[PDB]
Amino acid sequence: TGYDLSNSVFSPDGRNFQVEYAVKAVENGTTSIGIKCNDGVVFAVEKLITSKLLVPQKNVKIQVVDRHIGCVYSGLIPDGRHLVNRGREEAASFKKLYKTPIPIPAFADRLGQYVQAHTLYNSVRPFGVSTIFGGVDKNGAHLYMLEPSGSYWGYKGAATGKGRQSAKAELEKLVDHHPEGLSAREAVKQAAKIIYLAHEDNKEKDFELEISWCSLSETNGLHKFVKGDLLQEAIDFAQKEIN
Amino acid sequence: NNYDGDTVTFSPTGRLFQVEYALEAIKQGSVTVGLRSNTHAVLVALKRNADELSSYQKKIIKCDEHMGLSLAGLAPDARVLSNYLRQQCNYSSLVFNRKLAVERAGHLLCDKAQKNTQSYGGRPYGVGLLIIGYDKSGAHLLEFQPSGNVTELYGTAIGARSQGAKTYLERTLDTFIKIDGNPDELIKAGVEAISQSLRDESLTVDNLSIAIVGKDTPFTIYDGEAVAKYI
Amino acid sequence: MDIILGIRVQDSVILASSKAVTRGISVLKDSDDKTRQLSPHTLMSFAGEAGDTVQFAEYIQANIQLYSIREDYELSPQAVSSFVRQELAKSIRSRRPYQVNVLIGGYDKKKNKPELYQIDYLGTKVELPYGAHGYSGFYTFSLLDHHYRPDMTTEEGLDLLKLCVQELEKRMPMDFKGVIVKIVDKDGIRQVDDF
Amino acid sequence: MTDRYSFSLTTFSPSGKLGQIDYALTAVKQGVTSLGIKATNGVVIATEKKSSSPLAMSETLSKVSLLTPDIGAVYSGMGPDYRVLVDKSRKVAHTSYKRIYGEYPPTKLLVSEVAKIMQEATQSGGVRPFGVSLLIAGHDEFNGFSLYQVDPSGSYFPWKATAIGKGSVAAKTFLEKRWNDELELEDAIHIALLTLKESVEGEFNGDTIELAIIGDENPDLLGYTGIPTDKGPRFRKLTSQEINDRLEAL
Amino acid sequence: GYDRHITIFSPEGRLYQVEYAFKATNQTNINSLAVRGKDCTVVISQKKVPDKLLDPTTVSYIFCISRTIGMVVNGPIPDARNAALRAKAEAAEFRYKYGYDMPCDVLAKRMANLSQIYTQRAYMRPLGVILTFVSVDEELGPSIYKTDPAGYYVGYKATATGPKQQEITTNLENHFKKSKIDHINEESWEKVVEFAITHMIDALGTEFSKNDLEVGVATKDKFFTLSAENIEERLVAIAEQ
Amino acid sequence: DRGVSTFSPEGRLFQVEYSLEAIKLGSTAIGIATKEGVVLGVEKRATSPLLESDSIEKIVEIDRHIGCAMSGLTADARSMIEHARTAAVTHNLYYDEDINVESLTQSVCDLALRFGELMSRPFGVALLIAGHDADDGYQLFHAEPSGTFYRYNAKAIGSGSEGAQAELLNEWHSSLTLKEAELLVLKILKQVMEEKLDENNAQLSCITKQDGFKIYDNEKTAELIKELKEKEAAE
Amino acid sequence: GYDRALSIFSPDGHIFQVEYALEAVKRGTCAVGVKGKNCVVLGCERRSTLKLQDTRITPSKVSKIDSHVVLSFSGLNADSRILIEKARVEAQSHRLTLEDPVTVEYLTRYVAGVQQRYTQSGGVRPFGVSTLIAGFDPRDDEPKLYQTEPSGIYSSWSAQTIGRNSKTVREFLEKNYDRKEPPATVEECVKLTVRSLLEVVQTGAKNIEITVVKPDSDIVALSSEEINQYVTQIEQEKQE
Amino acid sequence: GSRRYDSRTTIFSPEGRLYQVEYALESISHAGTAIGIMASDGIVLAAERKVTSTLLEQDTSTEKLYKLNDKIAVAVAGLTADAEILINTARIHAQNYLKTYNEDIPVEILVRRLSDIKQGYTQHGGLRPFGVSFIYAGYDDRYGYQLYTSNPSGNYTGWKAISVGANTSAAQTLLQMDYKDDMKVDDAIELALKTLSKTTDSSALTYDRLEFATIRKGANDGEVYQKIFKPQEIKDILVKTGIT
Ligand SMILES: [Cl-]
Repeated sequence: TGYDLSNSVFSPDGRNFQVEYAVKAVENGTTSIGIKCNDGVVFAVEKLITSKLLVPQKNVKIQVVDRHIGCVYSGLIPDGRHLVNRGREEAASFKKLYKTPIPIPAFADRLGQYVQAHTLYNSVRPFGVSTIFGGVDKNGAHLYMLEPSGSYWGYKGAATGKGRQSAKAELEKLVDHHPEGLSAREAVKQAAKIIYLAHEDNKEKDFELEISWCSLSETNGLHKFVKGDLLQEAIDFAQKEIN
Repeated sequence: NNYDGDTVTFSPTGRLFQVEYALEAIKQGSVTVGLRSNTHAVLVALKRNADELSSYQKKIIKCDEHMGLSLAGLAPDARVLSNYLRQQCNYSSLVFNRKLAVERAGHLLCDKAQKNTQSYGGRPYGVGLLIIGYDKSGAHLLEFQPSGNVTELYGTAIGARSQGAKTYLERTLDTFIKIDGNPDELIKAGVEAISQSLRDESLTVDNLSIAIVGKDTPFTIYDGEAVAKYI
Repeated sequence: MDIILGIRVQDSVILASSKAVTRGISVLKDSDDKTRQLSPHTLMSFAGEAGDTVQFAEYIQANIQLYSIREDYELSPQAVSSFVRQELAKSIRSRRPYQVNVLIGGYDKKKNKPELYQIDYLGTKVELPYGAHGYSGFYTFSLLDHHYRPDMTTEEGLDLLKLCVQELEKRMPMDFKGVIVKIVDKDGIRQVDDF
Repeated sequence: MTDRYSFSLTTFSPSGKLGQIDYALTAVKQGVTSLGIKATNGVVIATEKKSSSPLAMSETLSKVSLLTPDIGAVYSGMGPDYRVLVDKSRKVAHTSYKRIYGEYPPTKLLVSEVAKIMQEATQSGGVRPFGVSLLIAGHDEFNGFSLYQVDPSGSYFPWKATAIGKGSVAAKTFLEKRWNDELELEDAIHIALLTLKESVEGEFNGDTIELAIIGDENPDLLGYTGIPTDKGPRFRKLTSQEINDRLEAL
Repeated sequence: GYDRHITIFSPEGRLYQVEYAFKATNQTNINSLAVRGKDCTVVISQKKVPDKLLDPTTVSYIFCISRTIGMVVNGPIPDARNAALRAKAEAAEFRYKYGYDMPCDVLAKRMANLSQIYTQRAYMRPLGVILTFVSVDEELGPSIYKTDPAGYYVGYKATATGPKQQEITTNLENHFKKSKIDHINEESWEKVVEFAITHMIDALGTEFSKNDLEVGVATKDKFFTLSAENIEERLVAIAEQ
Repeated sequence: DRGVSTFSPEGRLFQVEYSLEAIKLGSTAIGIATKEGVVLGVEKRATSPLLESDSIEKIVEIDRHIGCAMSGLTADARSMIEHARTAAVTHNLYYDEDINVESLTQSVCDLALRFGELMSRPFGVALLIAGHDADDGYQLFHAEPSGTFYRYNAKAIGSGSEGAQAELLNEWHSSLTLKEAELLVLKILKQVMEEKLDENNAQLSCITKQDGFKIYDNEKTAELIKELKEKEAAE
Repeated sequence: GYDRALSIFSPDGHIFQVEYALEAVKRGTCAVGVKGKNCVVLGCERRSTLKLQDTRITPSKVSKIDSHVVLSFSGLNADSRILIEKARVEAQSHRLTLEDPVTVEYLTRYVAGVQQRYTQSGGVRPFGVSTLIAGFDPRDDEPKLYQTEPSGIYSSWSAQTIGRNSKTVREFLEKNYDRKEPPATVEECVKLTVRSLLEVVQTGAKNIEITVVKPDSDIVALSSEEINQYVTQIEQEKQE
Repeated sequence: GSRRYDSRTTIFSPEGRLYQVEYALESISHAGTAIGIMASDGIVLAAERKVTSTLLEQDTSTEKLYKLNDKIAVAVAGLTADAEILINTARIHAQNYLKTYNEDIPVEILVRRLSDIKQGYTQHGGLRPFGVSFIYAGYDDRYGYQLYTSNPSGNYTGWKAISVGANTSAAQTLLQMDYKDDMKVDDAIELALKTLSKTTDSSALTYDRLEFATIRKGANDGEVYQKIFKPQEIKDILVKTGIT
């Protein structure tokens, strides 16, 4: 034994236990999801209200990269911010050299290679976050989810955090019942419901819902936060479904 | 246990013990309170002395005309982080002729602390910070933890026995948020809040430290006979 | 800091160096000693650009004194001259070369022989019976070529040196304010206080 | 990141042993047998092509390698370590010799350069020693034909004939009985094939054996004519057919 | 026992971290196969999409390294993509410096050398992957070259990698023992793909749908991957005889 | 082993806490601040009678208006003193004025936590920095290897510190004269020292606005010791 | 670069590497320094376990740092060469930049600083060497004798000894050396230095080295016969 | 991180010894014995090759005796590869000195330089020391004929006669017994071979197990000649001295 004391060490199984321990920090975090719709993507996250003293709508969790990519994560929040800062540097250098905004699959690999690099040495710690991200490019909508190992795939729907099992089950129903697809406005409504349903795993404290979206028709392919009337409409739809 | 030798090591349950130990240093530190209304933001700090011959350790540091913080934990780490904030506030003014938003200041502190939690050789910061400020979106209060977590709040407290002050502010929330255009009453609410964390000792003239920033009020620190009015 | 002469006789080396230092159109000093003792039996005179001369000379002095202490031994004049030559050859391809010409007068205690080495700022070394730098040789070498013998006494060397200085004082346009003369032999280094 | 292993991974134990070197020699012991024999008019080096799978094309894996036109090498131990050492040896023959003197290095000096590289992996920070022993055969004008062994420590020794790896102890005894100072190159090749048969279990033919010689200049392998002084490489790898021809006279 | 944590020799002359990297290779539970035709080189690999929430089009272990070179990987996807990015950069750099396309065997050697360095230098860990490079080389013709975490590499007539590599290897061995040639004697790549799929079916004892397989084909001057519908056409032809 | 910058479960830096133990083994140093000046005194503690005690230099000038006394691994103090002297003189160069005592102390304390894997360990010495400036008058600071510095009316460091500090607790008042402070340092040094206090094994110094920092002659201190003996015998 | 912190504090507030360096000094051959009224004498032990030694060329225990200052040591011989070289370079560097030779105190302070630096720099171990530095300041006739140790502390001594069995010879010096009246002549100072070593040395043959340093760069090493005459006279007075 | 795997090669033991230096000396005690004897008219270097083979090419082999320049040679005991690293550095230092001063490097100055390099590996860098002990045989016009030794600690000393490697305790006693100050080279040659013959772990001392060298002013008039003995010449001197 001792194989789990140092990052980048293979156990006799062929496993990197330090990466697996980073996953435990992710599983401890709040629930975040992503939904791929007809011409874009929707992101949503559970924000635990630890106290009444928290200013509502101020501690924003979802982050924008460039102007067309949204990023949300569960686990160690600072680690997620560090990853998004890198993502922003990657997107800037891509656009600087190639002019066009970074495509989503291209952006996904940039994050992937950087996270994977933190599994190669014992002088660094793996990322304590799973990141759900995506947006619209020239080839349409893309949704990705990235793990501490550096592993990522494309998704129809994605979920991570403490209430991921509940969320996944809900996402699987939407995929089955809508083979033709889901509209952007529908996806926002469904995203609200799923976070509310996933909040049963974090039922002790009450929470605040935060949603964002990129859609070709609804936001001109730019990342925007769901605010005001559209947010309230989604909250009402969500509250109606849990009762 | 076997996973607390350095900051670069997760425990089997996904914890970072060196960061948690750094968090423990804040709990040993002296209590400090932060609260705000829509016009002003206030810091109140209980200073700690070594003995009766010694001075009382300063707790509040000015970062700019419109921003400053109070500390709890390792004081030299607060000096490093406050120096960084002074530089960032200053970079914004010199390059962009722009006062640094309090929310952006929090994001910068988060990222600086984070780098010390993921790399070998270094250590986490051993101090907690309460940042107050008045910018283009009004008054603000931030709580900084050396884990990297920064949180915007109406009111809060950190340090030893800070739970008492935090509960008081949670009750008084609806009252003190409405104290607009009255700096003295907002400070009173802060002095009353920090009083819920005292045991055996009481607030004296060289014990108490207060700071305030607001709409037409530069960040100013009050010590000595300047706080006798509030005792 | 222009005129430096050297002559190797039977049992000693004699170095003669001018006393003048000029800043602009004014002679600042008429008693300047353009020489450094590198070791008890080795003397180096110098001439070239202002500042560089003393800086280089003192740097060489420090290095030879360091060697002397480390090994408890005096380097031969030949060894010292080779060290000095390499430093100048090194210097000529530097960013800013040290514009310094030197004469090294030493008495080799092992061989019981006086030795005179002439080295210019490029690192051009030659061992000579008599030598000079700049234009100094233009006035003096015809006299030295005529009168010099290898079996000359120290006193005869001084007399031939006086004739060289007299010719310099007659045909040179510059007033160099006379010379300081030093003798290097088996007993060490001494200055001729009346010349 | 940064390589933070700036300390030695090979160190002296209380008994004076350098553990990692000993363990590297153990890896060499497990390796397939290779040998070298020096004749009056040439040198031969040989080894078994232990194919990992029959689907693998063992011709694409070269255990015997040209270092210079007159110098060749074979190994026993870890194949990947050998491959990178061959890359470094070929380059150092140019950078530290041919680009200076306009000619290829003599065998002993190229061996010395390879040895130095292997010594440094035994002392430098954050590296393990190479897990190979090399047999380097060569010719140069002033030293004639030579054969050298290089070990993981960086130590090298000149041999009349020797063997390394799996069955080296038995093979060296076999070579002691057969070697003399009057052997012709063809006699040395014959002895090499005899010696190598003892350590081989399965198929023994031109396709399973790798054999090269340092001998006469090969003007047919030069690739150009017109310069009298350039007469071609002395290193030549024997073909599968050339080996089988000598296995009938075995 | 720190000789098991970093890449230094054990008392037996072994590198345990290299050995454990080989074990990580089978973590995906995927088997791959590569064969050579007359004019082509085919590589097939199992495709498993266990989650319904996944976008199946993004799940892939076959990579287009250059125009001519393809690569299939056995091992976790992070290390696979690490190797893929480096191989792409190396292939592009080679063409720029030396004025011609990087050969399949030369890229394999280069990646094998990089892997060797990780087995000797302590600060770098081995990648837990086996890389099978395929092409139709302009000099050597159809080519299969495979690299592993030990830094070993060799050319192949055909090859198999994965948990059930032995079953596939023996199946291929037996076929080439009959035919007595180093390749599949077939004109079209379509039939070479059919051969590859048929012999994987026989060796594993499992049937495949269009979504259970992943196929890469190398021809002269291009490497390409087949779509699900291209694979379906291949499966239909197999079933009809 | 373990990192040099490691936190304990209690939230303290191991190395900093361990350096504090080295300071506890050091010879006693005492400082007393008054409105007429600040007095600094030290125990020399020669290991042998053949050691020439006047070569023991545990009280040191930083500038004309700032003095300093040390306790612990005194060799570590030399680079700290060099930095302090450089900082004091550099500020005069940049600003044509004396540097504030607090600012000087803060500059010394900035070196403290510059250790890791910068220097390989914290300093194993504590400093009493005494001085005068126009803004805050006579001041005494205690600089630790933690990077923390407290201002004191009176402070003792070293092996006899807690016994001396208790004594300073009772004796100090805001109306002390310079002469009263001198005798008070001598009295408390004599109390905690192993060997009998005299002018050769103990040293006094002070900082005044008029005369600046001065180390006392052995003849001057000897008289103050004789004055102390007589006033203690007076009741 | 190799940055590992080798010299660190232990729970009890000790730096073990510095303390173990002192143990290396304890193992080294005895060195002694005694200053008279107008001189300083440095005595050194030579262990007679090594015969067949060439004494002409073997590194002598006392080393000239400049023409007016000497340095002797106890501990690791190889370590001492590095300190001696650095000291010699600094001596010439001082003469070059300040145009005066170093004072004995300044040279001591420099060597002691080098030793201290090697106790809190990463990737290095402390010097296993204690030194005795003696001489006369330029244009000064007051004798100077200093001692340094691995930690980097230094101090002035009327008389001092370091190395193996230094506890014993210090015992001798403490009862035999009078401060009010130090050895008035060279003879008396050398005699007292030889006497102190005879408490520890074994045979008074080639085991004792003596170096006398007088003012104005007057440094000489005594020969075997000269020392042997002191050894003879001491024991003949002892037979009583 | 990496600290976990650091052996810390440059630390004192509680007794004040350098672990790695002591263990390197243990390694050297198993190496073939090398002997140096200084006479009035020259120096002898004799050394035993370690258990050789009949198939080893002796006439082109060198594991013990190396030339540093025309005036200075070394005998090696320990890791040969480690020695060659240091030997090449010493060869360069000698040429650096010759280029700078236009005189051959004095023996001690070369010895001190190599010994300082060894010292550095014991104090900084975190690397293992060189597992080598040298015997230096050389001549210069200051001290004449000189013998030195250096070991992994970087300590060096001068000698009239000295041994390194295996059985140095036995060898040094034998040398101390028969050595005299007025001894000549031909006598020293005999003493060296007789000492090796008695201390060797082999059954008998033969030419193929030896390396031999002399430094003589037996060069025509005031100059010095180095003679690395050939296999046949070692065979002849063995017969002459009456060992075979
Ligand atoms: Cl390569």
